Amino acid sequence: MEFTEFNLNELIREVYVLFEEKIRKMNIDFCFETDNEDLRVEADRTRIKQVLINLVQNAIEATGENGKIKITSEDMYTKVRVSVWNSGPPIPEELKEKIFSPFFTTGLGLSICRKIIEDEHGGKIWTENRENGVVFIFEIPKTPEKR
Repeated sequence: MEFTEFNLNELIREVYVLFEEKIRKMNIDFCFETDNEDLRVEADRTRIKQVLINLVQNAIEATGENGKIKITSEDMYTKVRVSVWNSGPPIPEELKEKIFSPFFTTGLGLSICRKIIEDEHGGKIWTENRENGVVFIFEIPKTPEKR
């Protein structure tokens, strides 16, 4: 893979633009909040982009018509964290790991997401039920040397 330095917020907005027309078609309320507009990271931009595409696509499918999506980026000390939240039904406890299987079907591309975030970047990806919805969170170290 190919590690470069990029602004994480610029990537997030780039992915939003890919889905902007769809989000509008479904009358979804979208918001993106960041605590650091000039948040940069050294990562594989293509692979992080793939993760974000999957998570936003999943959020749209999950939240459906008249739904709600919020992305939050957070500058932590040695790592960056991105939260992708949608309003919708909670992930049943019994499925919290199972959804990350390459054989999960109802899939959500989560097995590849976890490979990218955890194996390729030394980070973590997980889900929690919050605020009448579901969040998928990933974090990656700011540099491969902070891994």
